Amino acid sequence: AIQGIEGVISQLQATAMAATVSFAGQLHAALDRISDRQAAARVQAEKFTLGEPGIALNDVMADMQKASVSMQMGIQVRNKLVAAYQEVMSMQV
Amino acid sequence: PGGVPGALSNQPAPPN
Amino acid sequence: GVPGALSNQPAPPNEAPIATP
Amino acid sequence: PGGVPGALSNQPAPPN
Amino acid sequence: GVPGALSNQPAPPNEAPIAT
Amino acid sequence: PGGVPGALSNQPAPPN
Amino acid sequence: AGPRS
Amino acid sequence: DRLDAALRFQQEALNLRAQRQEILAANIANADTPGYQARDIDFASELKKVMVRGVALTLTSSHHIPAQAVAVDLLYRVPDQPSLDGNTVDMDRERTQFADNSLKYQMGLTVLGSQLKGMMNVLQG
Amino acid sequence: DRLDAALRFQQEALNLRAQRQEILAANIANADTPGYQARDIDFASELKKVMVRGRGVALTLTSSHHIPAQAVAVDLLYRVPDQPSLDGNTVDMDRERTQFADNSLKYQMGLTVLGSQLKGMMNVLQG
Amino acid sequence: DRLDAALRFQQEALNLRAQRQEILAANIANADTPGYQARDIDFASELKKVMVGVALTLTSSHHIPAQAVVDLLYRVPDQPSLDGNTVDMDRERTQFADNSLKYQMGLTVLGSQLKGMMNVLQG
Amino acid sequence: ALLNIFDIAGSALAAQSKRLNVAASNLANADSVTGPDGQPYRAKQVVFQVDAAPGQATGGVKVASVIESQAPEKLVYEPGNPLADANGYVKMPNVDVVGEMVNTMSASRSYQANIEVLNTVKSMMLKTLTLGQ
Amino acid sequence: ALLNIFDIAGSALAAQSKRLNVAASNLANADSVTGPDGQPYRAKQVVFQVDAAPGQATGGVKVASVIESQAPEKLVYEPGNPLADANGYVKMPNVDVVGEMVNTMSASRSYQANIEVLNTVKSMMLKTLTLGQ
Repeated sequence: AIQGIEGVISQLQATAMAATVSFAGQLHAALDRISDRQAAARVQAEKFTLGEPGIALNDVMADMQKASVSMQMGIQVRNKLVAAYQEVMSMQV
Repeated sequence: PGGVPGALSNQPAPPN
Repeated sequence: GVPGALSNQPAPPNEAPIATP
Repeated sequence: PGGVPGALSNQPAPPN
Repeated sequence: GVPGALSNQPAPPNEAPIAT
Repeated sequence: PGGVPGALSNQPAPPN
Repeated sequence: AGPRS
Repeated sequence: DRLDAALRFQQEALNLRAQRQEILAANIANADTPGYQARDIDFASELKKVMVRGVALTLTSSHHIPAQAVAVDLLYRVPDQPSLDGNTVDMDRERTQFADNSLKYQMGLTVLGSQLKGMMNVLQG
Repeated sequence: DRLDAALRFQQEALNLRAQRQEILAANIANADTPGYQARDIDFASELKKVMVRGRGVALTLTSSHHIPAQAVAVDLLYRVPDQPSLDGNTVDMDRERTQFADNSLKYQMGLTVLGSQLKGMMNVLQG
Repeated sequence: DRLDAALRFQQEALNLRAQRQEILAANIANADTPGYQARDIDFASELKKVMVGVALTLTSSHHIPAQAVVDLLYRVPDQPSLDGNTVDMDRERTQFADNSLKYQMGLTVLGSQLKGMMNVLQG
Repeated sequence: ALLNIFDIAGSALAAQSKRLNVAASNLANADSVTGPDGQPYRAKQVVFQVDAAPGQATGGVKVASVIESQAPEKLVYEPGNPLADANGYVKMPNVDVVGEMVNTMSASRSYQANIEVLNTVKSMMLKTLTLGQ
Repeated sequence: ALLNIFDIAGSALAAQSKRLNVAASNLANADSVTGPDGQPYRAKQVVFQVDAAPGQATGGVKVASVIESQAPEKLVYEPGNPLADANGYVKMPNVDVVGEMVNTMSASRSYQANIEVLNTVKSMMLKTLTLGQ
């Protein structure tokens, strides 16, 4: 965009001059990372099924299991956070 | 579509 | 094509002549 | 690269 | 080296001549 | 330092 | 050089 | 319809593996019938063409027969050696392909089962 | 990621064992091919290289329509022959069978250890 | 650790069975070597010896930890060969089969003990 | 990469089968006097090459072509035979029966070995499928 | 402990294969007259040794060398042969036929014994991975 190029030159000026923690941001980052792991494992299995040379079955299964481990870790973290929020949010003020 | 599956179809024969 | 591959047309009939015409 | 496997490549032959 | 070891260089070709 | 196996070392020969 | 490596 | 879309690729690949397994078993059964040509399916091409891509009668009434409305290009396997009965089934290649197809069918089952297991584990609370 | 780093060794060793199994199967399949020198790889040195270097430089994808790097690597060492054959075939079948069996066993070992690690993590996560 | 003390005996028995298995297979492999003596170990005495050390002290982080690093009895010959080989096929084949069986039994016992310790914990 | 072993062993099985078929053809017609066009039956052999085209330096065997032995055909004396030349000599195949028997045995054992390799790799990858139980 | 057994038994199999090949070479050229040069065929014998790369005394068997027996060469009276010496004698090999056949059979039996050992220990090492699972 014209305004997008304006923003690029503004960030360049920012770099010239150079030479906020949000919990929702960290949750978004972790969720996105889990999503990329799952998508990568899915695409690798997809490609192996189509018979693309250079893909090994053992690596496919290992990455699938790593994706499952990451998703289960996310599930457990969400469970703990939701439980803690419900215990905090039910106190009598 | 098919014939005798064995000796009687794997031996040379004169033509018809 | 190469042996063991897949083709779009059937192989030709197999015949063994005892004596060539 | 390779050649006849077995009989024809495991006997002493004249140079050629 | 050892008859069954691993080397980085191919074995020299073996030929059997009738007469030397 | 083991020697030849089988036939040669199982035949009576004079020591040398 | 023989079979150098 | 996102659950259908997410599981579509592996389920369709599994169905294609089952179809090709049926064709390979038919090839093995007809191993001795003369004049038979061994056939097979190109798995990759058929899978992509299925992923990229009848007319039942209109039952407007509540009292009439539902009736019926009623597609893989079969490629011929190139023969290895000539035989006098004209049977192009080379049993070594067919057995290798049978083992490969059974193995890949089991792998597709494992992958689809893992996807379903993860989806059901997410909902369990 | 740490989940990759903790599991990297056994996964890389398993992949190397699969590749070496492919090489040994090629050696066995070529048992009667004239002029074929038997090939192999040194597992320990190759695995050390895989861990130290990494499995090179990935180009910068400036825009989403940029194209990423496409595709492009072990050192194939020749096996010393035991006995000379007139057809120039180096493949000694006894050593090849022994190494094939040993490689298969070590591959099973790697599978078992990697599965043990993954199942330990899963049992840790199990509430 | 107390866990080691419970599983020490079976682990040492399993390791000793593996070592004696290697020794017996070496005896089988070298059957044709002229002048080779058939060697073996007394399983019970060595098991006593293993069942019956000082890690050097590390003062800081850079200090390097201590680096770690059986007796063979000759078999009494039965028949006198001419090449000096005392390996007898039948005796060592029976011993090899017996050692394989005992290795399997040790694996079974150790696995049962570990599985019991596991089902105690599972819940 | 273990799936490539299926391709490798399949190629090896096919080529060993071709070698055995050629050996059986040579051994069956070791006494044939004429072909269909009047030419003698010359012994056939297979030519083995490495399937390095899909890979780099390790592949299965392929049979590039079936060659016909150019060794001089055996000559027998038969002036009454219509196929005899101007000197009265009939050409007869140059088949070495012992060589054909040994080749058949060798193709057999190599075929069996590659079958065993294929079975072991199939079991290995079937067990790989249950990684992490 | 148990993984070294693969190396030990493989060394045994290789050594017995070498001994069998030497016996086959001796049988093939029992009646041989001359080699590529003008010298006769001296019978071959392998030398077995104990291969213990570490210091633990014992181990597998290795073929240190292939030697030519110094037994007296057989002399046959053939003065018309250009290979004959001043007295008209020709050196024919000293191959012990019965000894070489017995060597063939004994090497075959030792080969099978090592094969059986390898099968058994492979089964045991496969079963030890099941431990407690």
